[PDB]
Amino acid sequence: QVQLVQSGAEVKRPGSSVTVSCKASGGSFSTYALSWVRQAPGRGLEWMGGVIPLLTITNYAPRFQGRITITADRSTSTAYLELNSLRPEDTAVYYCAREGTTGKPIGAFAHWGQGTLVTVSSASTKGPSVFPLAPSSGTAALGCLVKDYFPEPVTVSWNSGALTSGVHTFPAVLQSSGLYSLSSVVTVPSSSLGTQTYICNVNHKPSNTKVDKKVEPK
Amino acid sequence: EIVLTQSPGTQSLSPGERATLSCRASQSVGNNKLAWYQQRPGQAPRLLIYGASSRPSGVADRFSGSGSGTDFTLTISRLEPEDFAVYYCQQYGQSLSTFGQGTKVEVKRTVAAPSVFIFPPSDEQLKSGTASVVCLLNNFYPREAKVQWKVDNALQSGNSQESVTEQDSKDSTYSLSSTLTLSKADYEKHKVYACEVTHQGLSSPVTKSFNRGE
Amino acid sequence: NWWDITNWLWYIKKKK
Ligand SMILES: CCC(=O)OC[C@H](COP(=O)(O)OCC[N+](C)(C)C)OC(=O)CC
Repeated sequence: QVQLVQSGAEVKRPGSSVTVSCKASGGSFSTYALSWVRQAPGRGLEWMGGVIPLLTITNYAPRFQGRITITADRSTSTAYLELNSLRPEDTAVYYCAREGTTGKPIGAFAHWGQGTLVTVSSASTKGPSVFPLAPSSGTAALGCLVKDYFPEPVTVSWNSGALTSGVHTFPAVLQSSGLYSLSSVVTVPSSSLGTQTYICNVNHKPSNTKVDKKVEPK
Repeated sequence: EIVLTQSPGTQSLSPGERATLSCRASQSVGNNKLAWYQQRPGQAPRLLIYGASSRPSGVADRFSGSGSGTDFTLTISRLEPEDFAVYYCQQYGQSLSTFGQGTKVEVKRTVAAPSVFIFPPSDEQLKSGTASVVCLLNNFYPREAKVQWKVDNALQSGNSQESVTEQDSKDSTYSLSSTLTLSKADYEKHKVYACEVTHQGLSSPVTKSFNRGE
Repeated sequence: NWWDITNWLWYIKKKK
């Protein structure tokens, strides 16, 4: 079976260049078209360009022509995307995708890599503070504010994963500082507030922040 | 460049319903080189249809494609729970391949007004020199809602951010949070912090507020 | 159409 495996997430400074790799196994690397497609906030999927390795021919979307190089190394069945002069609007998940076959190629993209998050930013790695959102005031809401971290992602669980019903963990927001914040909330019976313990478990691998915050009434 | 328009960009449908999704091209797509993809949150896209109407083995036969020239349709004969997702069309009839903006097929359910909660900043945070105030709009449907912050009755702008969850897999609602942030000194200059919420399920706006320090 | 090149390659490789 064809499998495409991409390189890991990148943080890149504005104005720099990024290289993402995509290693293929199964099927014929040389005679099938490999493309790069990105998924940037507000912009759905966007086809950037592709290469046919045997011919060393590329085809770039005009929006990227002048800023992109796609190459293929037949010896390792690996394709590469270079994107230059990076801007914040290039923050996106970048996928490589290979056309399907019936065999006879079909043009359309049947095989996809897992994606590579590229974040274009001047921020430095930072672990978050974790602040309680105390229940107050027959349902209560409570939560945790995971504030000022960089880069993505943060994961949050409640009660070590035992509590999932009624949990909502929001997408991160990007603040004016270039740091992220997110909140995670849960609703519970008001009567349970005296007796049950609610702890948010926050994990930010890049900063090694691993915090378990007990959220209690004020 | 061929521009592909997918309208409407969202469809709210019931489980078991038939869905038909339009993809219209600004000029004819050569040799009907039109594909459809499904994408769920947190996953790569998946090919459903190629060549306007061909289906890869492995793809469920409840998906079918039709159309030619500039007018293409994806039909889902009967929506299964896993079919609520975003669907993109793509043309590859010219060297410059392009995608439509996608159509999100979401689960239609009864209207539910948000439950609204407000949270003052924690003591912990205040000690660091900043104050974040959070407003939660919980478990509402449909997705459209508006929140505004008023501080001593003055409408705020530019000091808050918000985000919204994906549709809940168990009750098909949405939730939204908004965070107002000020320096501790500025937080301490004001008394009343309020968030005001508008939604199709509310006959008039709902305000939740607190007085700083109580 | 660049998207047809690999189909042509497949046909050549067959014929062959
Ligand atoms: C995880 C990515 C990866 O492994 O990339 C392998 C190389 C990375 O390139 P480089 O940093 O050795 O510099 C080469 C100069 N450049 C980037 C302008 C080509 O990728 C390539 O060599 C692609 C041609």
